Amino acid sequence: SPGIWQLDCTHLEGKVILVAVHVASGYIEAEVIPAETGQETAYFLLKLAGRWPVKTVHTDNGSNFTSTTVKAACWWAGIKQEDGIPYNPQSQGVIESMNKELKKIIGQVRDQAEHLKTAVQMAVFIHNHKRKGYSAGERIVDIIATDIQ
Amino acid sequence: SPGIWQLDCTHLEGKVILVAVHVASGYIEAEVIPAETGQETAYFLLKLAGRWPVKTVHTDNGSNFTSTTVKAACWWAGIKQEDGIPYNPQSQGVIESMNKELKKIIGQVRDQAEHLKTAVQMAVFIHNHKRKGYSAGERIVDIIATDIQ
Ligand SMILES: C=CCN(Cc1ccccc1C(=O)N[C@@H](CCC)c1ccc(OC)cc1)Cc1ccc2c(c1C(=O)O)OCO2
Ligand SMILES: C=CCN(Cc1ccccc1C(=O)N[C@@H](CCC)c1ccc(OC)cc1)Cc1ccc2c(c1C(=O)O)OCO2
Repeated sequence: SPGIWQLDCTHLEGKVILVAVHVASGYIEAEVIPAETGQETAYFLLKLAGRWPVKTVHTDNGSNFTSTTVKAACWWAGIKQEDGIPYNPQSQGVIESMNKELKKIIGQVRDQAEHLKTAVQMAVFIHNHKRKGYSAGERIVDIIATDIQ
Repeated sequence: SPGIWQLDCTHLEGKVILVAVHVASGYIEAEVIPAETGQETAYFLLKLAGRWPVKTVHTDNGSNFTSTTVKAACWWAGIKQEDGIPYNPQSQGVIESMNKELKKIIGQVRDQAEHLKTAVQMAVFIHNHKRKGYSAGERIVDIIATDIQ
């Protein structure tokens, strides 16, 4: 549970926003890329796993599950690469709702920056700090610290 | 102290590696940019503060301390922007040593990727996971979890 993350790819402004969600907390990291490719997804997972103890990643689609470059990055970084089949049907709903909430936040900040990437990092900040009471950033630290002890 | 980070800029391959160090743990995040500017440093701090609870940042030089774009990002993200004067002289030394260790790790991995940015994220991963017994990634989670509770 503490080490499981889900990839999610959504689109805005003709660009792709790649998101990693820590499933147990709802904490996210995200980036804007011009298109989803294996190399961009592999680089994103390398960043993520140097920053949090990523044990398992559920990939977002079959092309990133198949990609040799993504499998190579997961080898390099010690991540178990898994498919992202929603065996629990509640799961695609949770992801869908997250994409809608993120796009809502992006719209609320959009005029505060020229570049979409800046708006997306403002939305990551607001999402991770929102108290639901604990925020997702607090939840992820508590879960992982509890795992370490 | 759980919320204090130090900026650090080092150079390699004619490019700039911008590093944020969580001072109490030694955990780092880093990126490669073509040159240090206010806009790049501001964007880097916006990413960092969406991911960890960044209360104070000691800037790496006077140009980033003066920059109104950097001050604006620190406003946006709730960070107190401070100078980085090494009132404790041991601080100079610790940062210098870290830059030498990072460059050493980058050389150990450099042939495993074409682009310097990939080598620098491999180095961030090795640095944060190295046990010296706890790693810096474990220390930062413990410190922040202790602070939440
Ligand atoms: C002079 C800087 C260039 N722009 C100017 C701008 C252009 C259009 C609209 C608003 C603004 C504006 O000044 N907004 C303020 C917030 C106002 C409430 C703001 C300040 C610092 C900040 O730092 C992260 C983010 C936002 C901001 C910017 C900075 C760094 C970046 C960017 C961008 C970008 O515009 O996307 O892209 C990647 O690195
Ligand atoms: C076909 C992919 C392009 N290259 C090929 C390459 C070129 C030169 C030398 C080695 C290799 C090589 O295959 N290395 C393996 C490890 C071998 C032990 C590797 C695999 C996945 C990985 O994912 C993060 C990192 C490394 C890797 C790469 C991927 C994604 C990126 C990159 C780069 C880059 O080369 O910098 O830049 C930004 O996004």
